[PDB]
Amino acid sequence: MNRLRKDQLKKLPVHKFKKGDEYDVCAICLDEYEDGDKLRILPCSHAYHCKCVDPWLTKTKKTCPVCKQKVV
Amino acid sequence: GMALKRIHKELNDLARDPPAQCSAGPVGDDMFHWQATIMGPNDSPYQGGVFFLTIHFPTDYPFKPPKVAFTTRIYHPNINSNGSIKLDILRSQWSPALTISKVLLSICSLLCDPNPDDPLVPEIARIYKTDREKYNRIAREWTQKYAM
Ligand SMILES: [Zn+2]
Ligand SMILES: [Zn+2]
Repeated sequence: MNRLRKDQLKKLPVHKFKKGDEYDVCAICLDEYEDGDKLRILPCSHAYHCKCVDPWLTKTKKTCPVCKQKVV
Repeated sequence: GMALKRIHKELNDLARDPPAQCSAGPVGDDMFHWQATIMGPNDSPYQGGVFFLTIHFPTDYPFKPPKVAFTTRIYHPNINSNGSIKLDILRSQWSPALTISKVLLSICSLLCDPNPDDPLVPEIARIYKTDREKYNRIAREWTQKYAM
């Protein structure tokens, strides 16, 4: 199956955003991460907003929006 | 509704940074319908021409790719009589990280470097493989006739 189920989605970590962390912009929504955002982390270390990448990861594909790496 | 918000943010980013190679904007007030102009790359048969393109953004953009087509006629292996483009990122390789700016850049690069492997028009790809002077000359002709 190309898409991910919700139980597979919950196994990917969720990082609370502190102002000093390693990420800055959500590659999807193009906005800057704000202090306190929840971020979904991928196996390839690419991170996005949960509200942004979870719909892509579940409704459409299970690959990274940036590096096309499948999420297992 | 991410689509309207992101399209506006993209138009703002294009206002702050204008790419010399192309420029796009909403045709009227329909933010989901844009018009783009790609300039012909230098030292290419399309040099000197300006090619117009129509763009339609889906309602759940950026999760679905935009419909991009050429209105100005062009003699290119991967571009149709009606103007469709055989670009992977518009079909199979779409990603939510892609912007309309990156799409226009990919189209400019496809103009600079046509892809012979899978062509939309086999005749032009055969010309490119066999006779490049004829390809360059016919594209110059078409650019003079339509792009100007
Ligand atoms: Zn986001
Ligand atoms: Zn990745």
